[PDB]
Amino acid sequence: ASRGCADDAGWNDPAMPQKVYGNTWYVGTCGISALLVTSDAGHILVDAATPQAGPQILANIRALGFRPEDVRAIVLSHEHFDHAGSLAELQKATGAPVYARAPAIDTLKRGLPDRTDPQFEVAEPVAPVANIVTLADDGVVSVGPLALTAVASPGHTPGGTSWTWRSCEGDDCRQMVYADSLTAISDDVYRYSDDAAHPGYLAAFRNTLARVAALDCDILVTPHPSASGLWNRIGPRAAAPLMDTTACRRYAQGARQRLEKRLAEEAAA
Amino acid sequence: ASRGCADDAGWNDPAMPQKVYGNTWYVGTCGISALLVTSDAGHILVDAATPQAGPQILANIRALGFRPEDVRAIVLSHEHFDHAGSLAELQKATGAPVYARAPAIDTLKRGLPDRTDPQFEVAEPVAPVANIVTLADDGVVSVGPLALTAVASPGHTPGGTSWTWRSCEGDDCRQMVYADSLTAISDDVYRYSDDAAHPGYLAAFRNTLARVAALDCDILVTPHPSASGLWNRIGPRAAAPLMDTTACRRYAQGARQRLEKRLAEEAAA
Ligand SMILES: [Zn+2]
Ligand SMILES: [Zn+2]
Ligand SMILES: [Zn+2]
Ligand SMILES: [Zn+2]
Ligand SMILES: [Zn+2]
Ligand SMILES: [Zn+2]
Repeated sequence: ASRGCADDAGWNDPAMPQKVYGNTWYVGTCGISALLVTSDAGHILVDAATPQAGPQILANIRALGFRPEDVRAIVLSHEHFDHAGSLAELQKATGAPVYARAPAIDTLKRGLPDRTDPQFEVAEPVAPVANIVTLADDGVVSVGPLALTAVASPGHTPGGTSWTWRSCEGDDCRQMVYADSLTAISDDVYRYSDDAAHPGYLAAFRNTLARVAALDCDILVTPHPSASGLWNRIGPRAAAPLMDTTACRRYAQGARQRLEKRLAEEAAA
Repeated sequence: ASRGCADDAGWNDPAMPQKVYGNTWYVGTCGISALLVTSDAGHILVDAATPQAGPQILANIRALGFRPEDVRAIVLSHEHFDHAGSLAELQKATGAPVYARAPAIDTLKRGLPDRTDPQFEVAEPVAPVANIVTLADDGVVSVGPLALTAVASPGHTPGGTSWTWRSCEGDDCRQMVYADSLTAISDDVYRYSDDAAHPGYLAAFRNTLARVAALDCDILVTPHPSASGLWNRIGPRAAAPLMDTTACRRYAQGARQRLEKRLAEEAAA
């Protein structure tokens, strides 16, 4: 029997790919999520993990008996190197356009963010993405019978996006939520509380927390799987249920408390 | 132990009032639904059953320890005498406005429908409603923390409306759906297939079936409780689960099949 993943697992430590629910499959690493949403008309790939994880994600798609060339759309949580890192490599293997919101596009085109990113100074360089479709803030990415809806989730980054869709096992159909990172982390310089440096940014982070808290949410997954206890719910170490309709609420409420603690830290220093 | 209700129960046969889920309570009869949605800021009453059921609904509210005078809004599924029959009586006891969609207002004001109602010729007279608020087709009725959303559901009548809201037991919160009647029943004269007599009516009935099928639906209740198997899910005869996320879909699909059978009957006669 396999050991499964730790919650402190390296971003590049391999994970056994596997079904999450229905036609939603996990194809990331122990430390970083990536999902494959499948149909007989083509698939949607969710995220690209790190710049080092591209070959793992492709091997994982194949391990499940799907072909990367059948992916017709790639979507992104947020424009940090640990989620966007292998996008260009994945676009080459799949031929699929990458969908992102307007505030993420320059970063995806440069392969590096600008000062609007809380983590600007600690960014790692990644390959520019050649073909990006700018998606509206509640736009829908459609491939055959698949429909993934964007939920704008700025705060951890300007371009952050959560995603929601329905997956079914027979007639038991569940609202999947891939909620973006909500951690109020930064480089050594950035101050969430300095509104004059980025007017409205922190308010929009608060708005994001409220929006994510309100989603219809049967099964939550997050870009860092440990942020939603993923490995306590699927795989060899699972001991809590996969489905928990309170998960988005609790995720957002925990992130609010942590955001407020970040504000207190900034006040003190 | 009480016997509970039959599925063929008389519209006026009394039912023991009881909790459905959380702050949603059943206060109707064995044959006809009525619901009370409660808060410490006031309540919302859903439906009025028959012209004979008013005293039962008031006694049932009191049986649960709520005061009719604390109801701040009354909402309606549809303008037939078996659901709207005690509205005026209930408005007097509660002081609450009644909310209905535009196509139901004349009927509520007359106490009788016109030929737009498939069942026009078999209507029974009821008391006119004095104070009606015309509600927009996706409007929300708000009382304190309560929020009931209207889902326009024409077909069985022009004014038909389904209702949805959230009820919680602790942190386990469920999307309640009071889906309107979807039966393609009529008096002896009406023909759903005679579009020239009512242009677009049947198409809108089909649109309603699709809309109801698509609702997020954890617990379904219907104006005739047997149409959703209510008494197989709550009360003394319960043997199936209260929560079934497939219920709206199955309800609407069964109604589509029955609508199509009505069309075949009309073709044959
Ligand atoms: Zn990040
Ligand atoms: Zn990350
Ligand atoms: Zn749900
Ligand atoms: Zn009716
Ligand atoms: Zn009826
Ligand atoms: Zn649901």
